[PDB]
Amino acid sequence: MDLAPQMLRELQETNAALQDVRELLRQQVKEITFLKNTVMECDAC
Amino acid sequence: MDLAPQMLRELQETNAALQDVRELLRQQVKEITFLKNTVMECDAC
Amino acid sequence: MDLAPQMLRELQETNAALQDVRELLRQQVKEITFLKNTVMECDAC
Amino acid sequence: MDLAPQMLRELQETNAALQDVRELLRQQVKEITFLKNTVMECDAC
Amino acid sequence: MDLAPQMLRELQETNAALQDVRELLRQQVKEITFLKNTVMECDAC
Ligand SMILES: CCCCCCCCCCCCCCCCCC(=O)O
Repeated sequence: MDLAPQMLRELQETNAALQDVRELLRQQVKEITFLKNTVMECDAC
Repeated sequence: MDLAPQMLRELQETNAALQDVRELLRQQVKEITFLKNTVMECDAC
Repeated sequence: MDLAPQMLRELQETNAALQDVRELLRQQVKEITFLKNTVMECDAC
Repeated sequence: MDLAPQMLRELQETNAALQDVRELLRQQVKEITFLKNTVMECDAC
Repeated sequence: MDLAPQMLRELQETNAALQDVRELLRQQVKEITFLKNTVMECDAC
């Protein structure tokens, strides 16, 4: 049978997961920047 | 026809890896978020 | 139905997503690098 | 088959790169978890 | 309009982008590891 439709589906699923990855990474950078600033203001340092 | 069978296989393996990457990132941001909270409550700071 | 047109759009979307992922990772490495150096010169250490 | 052979090779290269990204991320999570436990079990905090 | 040529270019771009991601990730793991060790040798803890 024709595997093109399934190939398109795999690509669509790839983009779905990749979009989730982008959102996670985006949040993570925010958490890391917050961690950085907090450490910068650590009196012990 | 064409290398459709082979290309599909590469796409499926890629999706499987991306899904794992997604879950790894998910867990990672969690750990970072915990680390962040632990530092915010660190009396040394 | 020729699916090439749709597949191409998926590939383009993938690259756009990756461009964002790369930019985010680039900024994240900079934050971590700064966090590293800050902890390195921490008084209480 | 036209550019099919070349496209398949790009896909294989992509899967190889992803495997490496996965292994790197798996190592990174372990370092973050250790870091998390370290700060969590810190005395000064 | 034959889209294969353009599809090949997108795939090659995905690999170029992924190589950049892998490069950034390996450097990031190094920075995170340095951070981990630095905290481990931090007297304050
Ligand atoms: C035609 C085939 C599809 C091509 C899609 C390629 C898959 C995209 C790979 C995405 C890799 C991103 C990994 C996350 C980056 C690491 C973030 C972190 O530091 O935690």
